[PDB]
Amino acid sequence: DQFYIEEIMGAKLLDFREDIEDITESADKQLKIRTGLDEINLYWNDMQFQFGIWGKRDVPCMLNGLIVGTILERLEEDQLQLSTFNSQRHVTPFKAEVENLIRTFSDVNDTLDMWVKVQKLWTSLEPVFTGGDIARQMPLQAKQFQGIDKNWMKIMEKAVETKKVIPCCQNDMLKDFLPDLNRKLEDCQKMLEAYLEGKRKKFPRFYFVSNPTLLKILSQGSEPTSIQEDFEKLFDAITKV
Repeated sequence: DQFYIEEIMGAKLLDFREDIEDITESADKQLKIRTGLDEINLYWNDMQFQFGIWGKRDVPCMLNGLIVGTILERLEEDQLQLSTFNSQRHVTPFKAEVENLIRTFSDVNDTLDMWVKVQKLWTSLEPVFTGGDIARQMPLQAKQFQGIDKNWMKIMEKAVETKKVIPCCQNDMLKDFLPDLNRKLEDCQKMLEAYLEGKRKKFPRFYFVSNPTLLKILSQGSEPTSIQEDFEKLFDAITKV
């Protein structure tokens, strides 16, 4: 990075324009691609973090991302762009950076997915054990659900502490818990069928509805919102009210 115009002509410009040229159009396209990585990094480190909370009705708050469609889709063409660059010949430098970047992106996805799925399971089972009688009548898994409530609240508070979902996913302890919690919640549903049959009896049309969607229907948590997307498969022709 240290000489004078004399020295660059010292190497013959026309004779070595082959080499200098390969580097020149290379370098201009490298400016293009380095921009393509810079600005995407600037945006992707500074992402939106807006989340929708179920409610504050206890000490903790439980939340979901209602923008996650944008996350997923823009992620998809992100990795498309990154592979598109890497496959091309003139992409020498980025390998050290880009792979790490892609790795994080790839990894964060499946962690998020597992997490949100477990949330849905929990988001079905909360109103079940609010009622007194059913909680009394089967104490064992009710206390098992007290345990999962403790662990789940701990996960939520760790996420609250982080303030950013990417370090939140980077935690390693989380990954062990999530699928075991999933399996246990399947066991809890396999306890709850015995009440589902009676609840189905109390109103006819639920016979033409499956189990987990019936749980979702029964965990309204709201007058308008929860059932507004399900009128179709419970009556003939009505869709909005």
